[PDB]
Amino acid sequence: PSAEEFQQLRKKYTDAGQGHVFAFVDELQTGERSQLFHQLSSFDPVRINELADKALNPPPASLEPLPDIATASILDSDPKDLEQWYEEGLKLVAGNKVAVVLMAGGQGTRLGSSAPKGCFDIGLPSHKSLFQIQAERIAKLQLLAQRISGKEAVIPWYVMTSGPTRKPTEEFFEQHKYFGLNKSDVIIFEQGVLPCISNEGKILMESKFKVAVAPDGNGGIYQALLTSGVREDMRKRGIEHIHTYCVDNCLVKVADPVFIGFAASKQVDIATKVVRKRNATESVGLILQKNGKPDVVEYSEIDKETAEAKDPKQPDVLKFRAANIVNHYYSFKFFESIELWAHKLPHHVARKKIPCIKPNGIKLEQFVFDVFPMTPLEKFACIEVRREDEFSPLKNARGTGEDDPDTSKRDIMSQGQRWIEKAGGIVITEGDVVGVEVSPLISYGGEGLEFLKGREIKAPAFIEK
Repeated sequence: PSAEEFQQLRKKYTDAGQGHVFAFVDELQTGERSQLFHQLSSFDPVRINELADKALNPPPASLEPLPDIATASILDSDPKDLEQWYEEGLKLVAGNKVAVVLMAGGQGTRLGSSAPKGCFDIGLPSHKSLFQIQAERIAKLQLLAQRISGKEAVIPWYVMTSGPTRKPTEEFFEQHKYFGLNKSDVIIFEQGVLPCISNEGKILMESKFKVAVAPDGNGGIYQALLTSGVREDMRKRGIEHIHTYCVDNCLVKVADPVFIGFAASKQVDIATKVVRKRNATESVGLILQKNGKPDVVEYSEIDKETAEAKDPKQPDVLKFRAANIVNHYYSFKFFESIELWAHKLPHHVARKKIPCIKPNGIKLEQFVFDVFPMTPLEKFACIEVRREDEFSPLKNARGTGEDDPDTSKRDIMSQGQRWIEKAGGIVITEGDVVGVEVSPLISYGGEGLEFLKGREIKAPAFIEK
Protein backbone atom coordinates (compact mmCIF):
# COMPACT_ATOMS: atom_id res chain seq x y z
CA PRO A 1 0.00 0.00 0.00
CA SER A 2 1.35 3.43 -1.10
CA ALA A 3 1.05 6.43 1.23
CA GLU A 4 -1.72 7.51 -1.15
CA GLU A 5 -4.05 4.54 -1.51
CA PHE A 6 -3.68 4.37 2.27
CA GLN A 7 -4.73 8.03 2.59
CA GLN A 8 -7.82 7.30 0.45
CA LEU A 9 -8.86 4.48 2.73
CA ARG A 10 -8.35 6.80 5.69
CA LYS A 11 -10.60 9.42 4.04
CA LYS A 12 -13.36 6.90 3.30
CA TYR A 13 -13.19 5.72 6.94
CA THR A 14 -13.02 9.24 8.38
CA ASP A 15 -15.89 10.64 6.28
CA ALA A 16 -17.85 7.58 7.53
CA GLY A 17 -17.29 8.52 11.21
CA GLN A 18 -14.85 5.62 11.69
CA GLY A 19 -11.53 7.46 11.36
CA HIS A 20 -10.39 6.35 14.84
CA VAL A 21 -9.38 2.93 13.32
CA PHE A 22 -6.23 4.73 12.06
CA ALA A 23 -5.50 6.46 15.39
CA PHE A 24 -2.44 4.24 16.15
CA VAL A 25 -0.99 4.16 12.57
CA ASP A 26 2.08 6.15 13.55
CA GLU A 27 3.27 3.54 16.09
CA LEU A 28 3.02 0.63 13.62
CA GLN A 29 5.59 -1.43 11.69
CA THR A 30 4.92 -1.51 7.93
CA GLY A 31 3.86 -5.20 7.96
CA GLU A 32 1.28 -4.23 10.59
CA ARG A 33 0.26 -1.20 8.54
CA SER A 34 -0.37 -3.50 5.52
CA GLN A 35 -2.46 -6.06 7.48
CA LEU A 36 -4.56 -3.10 8.76
CA PHE A 37 -4.95 -1.66 5.31
CA HIS A 38 -6.04 -5.02 3.84
CA GLN A 39 -8.50 -5.85 6.57
CA LEU A 40 -10.08 -2.31 6.47
CA SER A 41 -10.35 -2.66 2.64
CA SER A 42 -12.59 -5.69 3.07
CA PHE A 43 -15.41 -3.82 4.95
CA ASP A 44 -17.50 -0.89 3.68
CA PRO A 45 -17.70 1.49 6.71
CA VAL A 46 -20.86 3.05 5.16
CA ARG A 47 -22.39 -0.49 5.13
CA ILE A 48 -21.36 -0.92 8.77
CA ASN A 49 -23.11 2.40 9.70
CA GLU A 50 -26.34 1.37 8.06
CA LEU A 51 -26.47 -2.05 9.90
CA ALA A 52 -25.39 -0.43 13.21
CA ASP A 53 -28.08 2.24 12.81
CA LYS A 54 -30.86 -0.32 12.00
CA ALA A 55 -29.87 -2.47 14.94
CA LEU A 56 -29.56 0.31 17.49
CA ASN A 57 -32.33 2.64 16.30
CA PRO A 58 -34.92 -0.04 15.22
CA PRO A 59 -38.59 0.09 14.02
CA PRO A 60 -48.21 -8.66 22.87
CA ALA A 61 -47.86 -11.46 20.26
CA SER A 62 -50.47 -14.21 19.67
CA LEU A 63 -48.88 -17.65 20.10
CA GLU A 64 -50.37 -20.93 18.89
CA PRO A 65 -48.72 -24.35 18.26
CA LEU A 66 -48.02 -25.12 14.54
CA PRO A 67 -50.94 -26.70 12.70
CA ASP A 68 -51.41 -30.49 13.42
CA ILE A 69 -51.01 -30.85 9.70
CA ALA A 70 -47.45 -29.52 9.89
CA THR A 71 -46.23 -31.70 12.76
CA ALA A 72 -45.16 -35.28 13.23
CA SER A 73 -43.40 -37.07 16.08
CA ILE A 74 -40.97 -39.94 16.47
CA LEU A 75 -42.61 -40.73 19.83
CA ASP A 76 -46.26 -40.27 18.72
CA SER A 77 -46.67 -40.67 14.95
CA ASP A 78 -47.88 -43.96 13.41
CA PRO A 79 -44.81 -46.24 13.09
CA LYS A 80 -45.91 -47.04 9.49
CA ASP A 81 -45.55 -43.32 8.69
CA LEU A 82 -42.15 -43.26 10.33
CA GLU A 83 -40.98 -46.41 8.38
CA GLN A 84 -42.21 -45.02 5.11
CA TRP A 85 -40.48 -41.63 5.74
CA TYR A 86 -37.32 -43.51 6.53
CA GLU A 87 -37.39 -45.58 3.32
CA GLU A 88 -38.34 -42.49 1.26
CA GLY A 89 -35.52 -40.37 2.68
CA LEU A 90 -33.00 -43.22 2.12
CA LYS A 91 -34.17 -43.41 -1.56
CA LEU A 92 -33.48 -39.61 -1.82
CA VAL A 93 -29.94 -40.24 -0.37
CA ALA A 94 -29.39 -43.14 -2.75
CA GLY A 95 -30.42 -40.73 -5.55
CA ASN A 96 -27.61 -38.36 -4.62
CA LYS A 97 -30.29 -35.74 -3.87
CA VAL A 98 -29.27 -34.91 -0.29
CA ALA A 99 -26.72 -32.39 0.95
CA VAL A 100 -25.68 -31.33 4.39
CA VAL A 101 -24.71 -27.81 5.45
CA LEU A 102 -22.74 -27.87 8.71
CA MET A 103 -22.77 -24.67 10.78
CA ALA A 104 -19.28 -24.84 12.38
CA GLY A 105 -18.82 -21.03 12.04
CA GLY A 106 -18.63 -20.75 15.83
CA GLN A 107 -16.22 -20.14 18.74
CA GLY A 108 -14.60 -23.32 20.28
CA THR A 109 -12.94 -21.87 23.45
CA ARG A 110 -15.68 -22.25 26.10
CA LEU A 111 -14.14 -25.70 26.60
CA GLY A 112 -10.45 -24.81 27.29
CA SER A 113 -9.60 -25.09 23.56
CA SER A 114 -8.78 -22.56 20.88
CA ALA A 115 -9.27 -25.25 18.21
CA PRO A 116 -12.55 -25.29 16.14
CA LYS A 117 -15.35 -26.77 18.25
CA GLY A 118 -15.70 -29.74 15.86
CA CYS A 119 -12.17 -30.91 16.61
CA PHE A 120 -13.07 -31.23 20.33
CA ASP A 121 -12.44 -34.66 21.93
CA ILE A 122 -15.17 -35.44 24.54
CA GLY A 123 -13.21 -38.27 26.10
CA LEU A 124 -14.89 -41.19 24.28
CA PRO A 125 -12.73 -44.42 24.42
CA SER A 126 -12.02 -43.88 20.67
CA HIS A 127 -11.04 -40.29 21.32
CA LYS A 128 -12.84 -39.29 18.07
CA SER A 129 -13.60 -35.59 17.49
CA LEU A 130 -17.14 -34.36 16.71
CA PHE A 131 -16.05 -33.87 13.11
CA GLN A 132 -15.01 -37.48 12.79
CA ILE A 133 -18.17 -38.90 14.38
CA GLN A 134 -20.24 -36.87 12.03
CA ALA A 135 -18.20 -37.88 8.96
CA GLU A 136 -18.62 -41.49 9.99
CA ARG A 137 -22.38 -41.05 10.23
CA ILE A 138 -22.28 -39.73 6.61
CA ALA A 139 -20.13 -42.62 5.41
CA LYS A 140 -22.43 -45.29 6.99
CA LEU A 141 -25.56 -43.71 5.73
CA GLN A 142 -24.08 -43.58 2.19
CA LEU A 143 -23.42 -47.37 2.53
CA LEU A 144 -26.94 -48.01 3.89
CA ALA A 145 -28.20 -46.14 0.85
CA GLN A 146 -26.03 -48.33 -1.45
CA ARG A 147 -28.07 -51.43 -0.53
CA ILE A 148 -30.98 -49.84 -2.50
CA SER A 149 -29.32 -48.41 -5.49
CA GLY A 150 -26.59 -51.03 -5.82
CA LYS A 151 -24.43 -47.85 -6.49
CA GLU A 152 -22.29 -45.24 -4.63
CA ALA A 153 -24.43 -42.69 -2.72
CA VAL A 154 -22.94 -39.26 -2.12
CA ILE A 155 -24.05 -36.70 0.52
CA PRO A 156 -21.81 -33.66 0.06
CA TRP A 157 -20.84 -31.99 3.30
CA TYR A 158 -20.60 -28.21 3.05
CA VAL A 159 -18.76 -27.19 6.20
CA MET A 160 -19.38 -23.52 7.02
CA THR A 161 -16.62 -21.94 9.04
CA SER A 162 -15.69 -18.41 9.90
CA GLY A 163 -12.47 -16.43 9.20
CA PRO A 164 -10.74 -17.67 12.44
CA THR A 165 -11.58 -21.45 12.08
CA ARG A 166 -11.29 -21.87 8.32
CA LYS A 167 -7.59 -22.77 8.11
CA PRO A 168 -7.42 -24.92 11.25
CA THR A 169 -10.58 -26.72 10.03
CA GLU A 170 -9.00 -27.36 6.58
CA GLU A 171 -5.84 -28.63 8.22
CA PHE A 172 -7.73 -30.90 10.63
CA PHE A 173 -9.66 -32.66 7.82
CA GLU A 174 -6.37 -32.85 5.90
CA GLN A 175 -4.52 -34.70 8.65
CA HIS A 176 -7.45 -37.13 9.04
CA LYS A 177 -7.54 -37.80 5.30
CA TYR A 178 -11.18 -36.50 5.25
CA PHE A 179 -12.17 -39.41 7.47
CA GLY A 180 -12.56 -41.80 4.51
CA LEU A 181 -14.96 -39.51 2.61
CA ASN A 182 -14.01 -38.28 -0.92
CA LYS A 183 -12.15 -35.04 -0.78
CA SER A 184 -14.48 -33.65 -3.53
CA ASP A 185 -17.49 -34.25 -1.25
CA VAL A 186 -16.23 -32.24 1.74
CA ILE A 187 -16.39 -28.47 0.89
CA ILE A 188 -15.18 -26.07 3.48
CA PHE A 189 -16.38 -22.45 2.93
CA GLU A 190 -16.86 -19.18 4.93
CA GLN A 191 -19.80 -17.11 6.10
CA GLY A 192 -19.28 -13.30 6.26
CA VAL A 193 -17.88 -11.44 9.27
CA LEU A 194 -18.58 -7.91 10.61
CA PRO A 195 -16.53 -5.60 12.77
CA CYS A 196 -17.57 -5.62 16.37
CA ILE A 197 -18.90 -2.13 17.39
CA SER A 198 -19.18 0.02 20.56
CA ASN A 199 -22.60 0.97 21.96
CA GLU A 200 -22.42 3.97 19.61
CA GLY A 201 -21.63 1.88 16.52
CA LYS A 202 -17.89 2.69 16.28
CA ILE A 203 -15.66 -0.15 14.97
CA LEU A 204 -13.75 -1.83 17.86
CA MET A 205 -10.03 -2.49 17.65
CA GLU A 206 -8.61 -5.85 18.73
CA SER A 207 -5.03 -4.53 18.45
CA LYS A 208 -3.57 -1.25 17.20
CA PHE A 209 -3.34 -2.74 13.63
CA LYS A 210 -6.32 -5.12 13.74
CA VAL A 211 -10.13 -4.67 13.97
CA ALA A 212 -12.19 -6.93 16.27
CA VAL A 213 -14.52 -9.06 14.08
CA ALA A 214 -17.19 -11.70 14.67
CA PRO A 215 -19.09 -14.04 12.33
CA ASP A 216 -22.40 -12.42 11.14
CA GLY A 217 -24.64 -14.94 12.97
CA ASN A 218 -25.90 -18.34 11.99
CA GLY A 219 -28.48 -16.48 9.84
CA GLY A 220 -25.45 -15.46 7.66
CA ILE A 221 -25.77 -18.94 6.12
CA TYR A 222 -28.17 -17.90 3.40
CA GLN A 223 -25.98 -15.17 1.95
CA ALA A 224 -22.85 -17.39 2.47
CA LEU A 225 -24.40 -20.03 0.21
CA LEU A 226 -24.35 -17.55 -2.72
CA THR A 227 -20.94 -15.78 -2.12
CA SER A 228 -19.24 -19.12 -1.51
CA GLY A 229 -20.56 -20.72 -4.79
CA VAL A 230 -22.06 -23.46 -2.58
CA ARG A 231 -25.59 -23.14 -4.00
CA GLU A 232 -24.44 -23.32 -7.58
CA ASP A 233 -22.29 -26.41 -6.76
CA MET A 234 -25.46 -28.01 -5.25
CA ARG A 235 -27.21 -27.06 -8.50
CA LYS A 236 -24.53 -28.86 -10.53
CA ARG A 237 -24.88 -31.97 -8.34
CA GLY A 238 -28.68 -31.93 -8.73
CA ILE A 239 -29.19 -31.68 -4.91
CA GLU A 240 -32.88 -31.21 -3.99
CA HIS A 241 -32.85 -31.57 -0.16
CA ILE A 242 -30.58 -29.93 2.39
CA HIS A 243 -30.09 -30.84 6.05
CA THR A 244 -28.53 -28.17 8.33
CA TYR A 245 -27.46 -28.31 11.95
CA CYS A 246 -24.85 -26.96 14.36
CA VAL A 247 -21.56 -28.97 14.82
CA ASP A 248 -21.96 -28.86 18.61
CA ASN A 249 -24.73 -31.50 18.70
CA CYS A 250 -22.71 -34.65 19.42
CA LEU A 251 -25.68 -36.95 18.76
CA VAL A 252 -26.75 -35.38 15.46
CA LYS A 253 -28.34 -37.86 13.02
CA VAL A 254 -26.63 -36.42 9.90
CA ALA A 255 -28.79 -36.30 6.80
CA ASP A 256 -31.44 -38.23 8.87
CA PRO A 257 -33.55 -40.12 6.32
CA VAL A 258 -36.72 -39.90 8.40
CA PHE A 259 -36.48 -36.08 8.57
CA ILE A 260 -35.69 -35.81 4.83
CA GLY A 261 -38.48 -38.27 3.97
CA PHE A 262 -41.01 -36.47 6.21
CA ALA A 263 -40.23 -33.03 4.74
CA ALA A 264 -40.12 -34.24 1.12
CA SER A 265 -43.51 -35.93 1.71
CA LYS A 266 -45.04 -32.56 2.67
CA GLN A 267 -43.32 -30.67 -0.10
CA VAL A 268 -42.25 -28.00 2.34
CA ASP A 269 -39.63 -25.36 1.77
CA ILE A 270 -38.33 -25.51 5.42
CA ALA A 271 -38.81 -28.09 8.09
CA THR A 272 -37.49 -28.24 11.54
CA LYS A 273 -36.65 -30.80 14.31
CA VAL A 274 -37.55 -30.33 17.95
CA VAL A 275 -37.30 -32.24 21.22
CA ARG A 276 -40.04 -32.52 23.83
CA LYS A 277 -40.37 -29.76 26.39
CA ARG A 278 -41.52 -31.83 29.39
CA ASN A 279 -41.74 -29.33 32.30
CA ALA A 280 -43.36 -25.84 31.95
CA THR A 281 -40.32 -24.13 33.59
CA GLU A 282 -37.61 -25.46 31.23
CA SER A 283 -35.98 -22.51 29.51
CA VAL A 284 -36.08 -23.43 25.84
CA GLY A 285 -36.91 -21.50 22.68
CA LEU A 286 -40.07 -22.88 21.04
CA ILE A 287 -41.13 -23.31 17.45
CA LEU A 288 -44.79 -22.24 17.09
CA GLN A 289 -47.02 -19.76 15.31
CA LYS A 290 -46.19 -16.29 16.33
CA ASN A 291 -48.71 -13.85 14.85
CA GLY A 292 -50.00 -16.56 12.53
CA LYS A 293 -46.56 -17.30 11.10
CA PRO A 294 -43.94 -20.01 11.79
CA ASP A 295 -41.25 -18.71 14.20
CA VAL A 296 -39.02 -19.56 17.19
CA VAL A 297 -39.76 -17.52 20.30
CA GLU A 298 -37.26 -17.23 23.20
CA TYR A 299 -38.49 -18.74 26.49
CA SER A 300 -38.46 -15.29 28.15
CA GLU A 301 -41.35 -14.39 25.87
CA ILE A 302 -43.56 -17.24 27.04
CA ASP A 303 -45.65 -16.19 30.04
CA LYS A 304 -46.67 -18.50 32.87
CA GLU A 305 -50.15 -19.43 31.56
CA THR A 306 -48.83 -20.28 28.08
CA ALA A 307 -45.85 -22.27 29.54
CA GLU A 308 -48.10 -24.38 31.78
CA ALA A 309 -51.02 -24.93 29.34
CA LYS A 310 -51.68 -28.62 28.58
CA ASP A 311 -52.41 -29.93 25.11
CA PRO A 312 -56.28 -30.37 24.97
CA LYS A 313 -56.16 -33.17 22.39
CA GLN A 314 -53.36 -34.77 24.49
CA PRO A 315 -53.63 -33.73 28.20
CA ASP A 316 -50.64 -35.62 29.58
CA VAL A 317 -48.46 -33.26 27.53
CA LEU A 318 -47.60 -29.49 27.27
CA LYS A 319 -49.55 -27.46 24.58
CA PHE A 320 -46.35 -25.60 23.78
CA ARG A 321 -43.65 -28.25 23.72
CA ALA A 322 -41.58 -27.90 20.51
CA ALA A 323 -38.11 -27.16 21.88
CA ASN A 324 -35.90 -25.89 19.09
CA ILE A 325 -32.59 -27.78 18.49
CA VAL A 326 -31.33 -25.75 15.48
CA ASN A 327 -31.76 -28.58 13.04
CA HIS A 328 -33.37 -27.76 9.73
CA TYR A 329 -34.38 -29.00 6.35
CA TYR A 330 -34.58 -26.94 3.14
CA SER A 331 -35.63 -27.66 -0.40
CA PHE A 332 -33.35 -26.63 -3.15
CA LYS A 333 -36.23 -24.46 -4.64
CA PHE A 334 -36.08 -22.55 -1.34
CA PHE A 335 -32.33 -21.91 -1.69
CA GLU A 336 -33.04 -20.58 -5.20
CA SER A 337 -35.19 -17.87 -3.67
CA ILE A 338 -32.40 -16.43 -1.42
CA GLU A 339 -31.90 -13.25 -3.57
CA LEU A 340 -35.50 -12.26 -2.97
CA TRP A 341 -35.19 -11.88 0.81
CA ALA A 342 -31.69 -12.29 2.25
CA HIS A 343 -31.63 -8.44 2.52
CA LYS A 344 -34.75 -8.63 4.73
CA LEU A 345 -32.94 -10.58 7.52
CA PRO A 346 -32.20 -8.13 10.32
CA HIS A 347 -29.00 -7.88 12.36
CA HIS A 348 -29.65 -8.32 16.08
CA VAL A 349 -27.59 -6.82 18.82
CA ALA A 350 -25.66 -9.24 21.03
CA ARG A 351 -24.13 -7.27 23.87
CA LYS A 352 -20.73 -8.71 24.86
CA LYS A 353 -17.58 -8.35 26.88
CA ILE A 354 -15.31 -7.55 23.90
CA PRO A 355 -11.66 -6.87 24.82
CA CYS A 356 -10.14 -4.15 22.62
CA ILE A 357 -7.72 -1.23 22.85
CA LYS A 358 -9.38 2.06 23.92
CA PRO A 359 -20.32 -5.62 28.30
CA ASN A 360 -18.72 -2.76 26.34
CA GLY A 361 -19.40 -3.97 22.78
CA ILE A 362 -21.89 -5.40 20.24
CA LYS A 363 -21.77 -8.22 17.76
CA LEU A 364 -24.28 -7.92 14.93
CA GLU A 365 -25.94 -11.28 14.04
CA GLN A 366 -28.56 -12.50 11.56
CA PHE A 367 -30.72 -15.38 12.93
CA VAL A 368 -31.20 -18.58 10.93
CA PHE A 369 -34.89 -18.67 11.97
CA ASP A 370 -35.72 -15.14 10.87
CA VAL A 371 -36.83 -16.46 7.45
CA PHE A 372 -39.38 -18.82 9.06
CA PRO A 373 -42.11 -16.22 9.48
CA MET A 374 -41.56 -15.18 5.87
CA THR A 375 -42.50 -18.74 4.96
CA PRO A 376 -46.10 -19.75 4.25
CA LEU A 377 -47.50 -21.96 6.90
CA GLU A 378 -48.24 -24.61 4.40
CA LYS A 379 -44.57 -24.58 3.26
CA PHE A 380 -43.31 -25.29 6.82
CA ALA A 381 -43.21 -28.54 8.84
CA CYS A 382 -41.79 -29.69 12.21
CA ILE A 383 -40.96 -33.10 13.66
CA GLU A 384 -40.44 -33.94 17.27
CA VAL A 385 -37.64 -36.37 17.99
CA ARG A 386 -36.23 -38.25 20.99
CA ARG A 387 -33.60 -36.08 22.83
CA GLU A 388 -31.64 -39.16 24.08
CA ASP A 389 -31.09 -40.26 20.38
CA GLU A 390 -30.84 -36.89 18.61
CA PHE A 391 -29.64 -33.96 20.67
CA SER A 392 -26.61 -33.58 22.97
CA PRO A 393 -25.03 -30.11 22.61
CA LEU A 394 -21.39 -29.47 23.62
CA LYS A 395 -21.60 -25.87 25.03
CA ASN A 396 -19.75 -25.92 28.42
CA ALA A 397 -16.39 -26.77 29.79
CA ARG A 398 -16.10 -29.84 32.02
CA GLY A 399 -17.43 -29.69 35.61
CA THR A 400 -20.45 -27.55 34.64
CA GLY A 401 -22.71 -30.60 34.80
CA GLU A 402 -24.86 -29.41 31.87
CA ASP A 403 -24.35 -29.56 28.05
CA ASP A 404 -20.67 -30.30 28.49
CA PRO A 405 -18.12 -33.01 27.48
CA ASP A 406 -19.37 -35.37 30.20
CA THR A 407 -23.07 -35.06 29.32
CA SER A 408 -22.15 -35.57 25.66
CA LYS A 409 -19.95 -38.60 26.50
CA ARG A 410 -22.64 -40.27 28.64
CA ASP A 411 -25.35 -39.48 26.04
CA ILE A 412 -23.40 -41.33 23.24
CA MET A 413 -22.30 -44.22 25.51
CA SER A 414 -25.70 -44.85 27.07
CA GLN A 415 -27.09 -44.80 23.49
CA GLY A 416 -24.41 -47.37 22.45
CA GLN A 417 -25.37 -49.61 25.32
CA ARG A 418 -29.14 -49.35 24.61
CA TRP A 419 -28.62 -50.20 20.97
CA ILE A 420 -26.47 -53.18 21.93
CA GLU A 421 -29.07 -54.40 24.45
CA LYS A 422 -31.97 -54.11 21.97
CA ALA A 423 -30.01 -56.41 19.71
CA GLY A 424 -29.43 -58.94 22.52
CA GLY A 425 -25.85 -58.04 23.37
CA ILE A 426 -25.13 -58.45 27.08
CA VAL A 427 -23.37 -55.31 28.38
CA ILE A 428 -21.76 -55.97 31.82
CA THR A 429 -20.91 -52.92 33.97
CA GLU A 430 -18.48 -53.59 36.78
CA GLY A 431 -17.79 -50.01 37.81
CA ASP A 432 -19.41 -46.55 37.47
CA VAL A 433 -17.96 -45.78 34.00
CA VAL A 434 -21.06 -46.53 32.02
CA GLY A 435 -21.93 -47.38 28.41
CA VAL A 436 -20.36 -48.50 25.17
CA GLU A 437 -19.20 -46.41 22.28
CA VAL A 438 -20.64 -47.78 19.05
CA SER A 439 -18.68 -46.55 16.04
CA PRO A 440 -21.12 -45.10 13.42
CA LEU A 441 -19.19 -47.22 10.81
CA ILE A 442 -20.79 -50.18 12.70
CA SER A 443 -24.28 -48.67 13.29
CA TYR A 444 -25.71 -45.33 12.11
CA GLY A 445 -28.96 -45.51 14.22
CA GLY A 446 -28.88 -48.86 16.05
CA GLU A 447 -29.22 -51.23 12.98
CA GLY A 448 -26.60 -53.80 12.06
CA LEU A 449 -25.86 -55.08 15.56
CA GLU A 450 -27.41 -58.64 15.26
CA PHE A 451 -23.90 -60.01 15.22
CA LEU A 452 -23.64 -59.00 18.87
CA LYS A 453 -26.57 -61.20 19.97
CA GLY A 454 -25.42 -63.19 23.01
CA ARG A 455 -21.94 -61.64 23.30
CA GLU A 456 -20.69 -60.24 26.64
CA ILE A 457 -19.23 -56.69 26.49
CA LYS A 458 -17.47 -55.22 29.55
CA ALA A 459 -18.54 -51.53 29.92
CA PRO A 460 -16.66 -49.20 29.14
CA ALA A 461 -15.85 -50.33 25.59
CA PHE A 462 -15.52 -49.24 22.00
CA ILE A 463 -17.14 -51.28 19.21
CA GLU A 464 -15.38 -50.47 15.87
CA LYS A 465 -15.50 -51.87 12.30
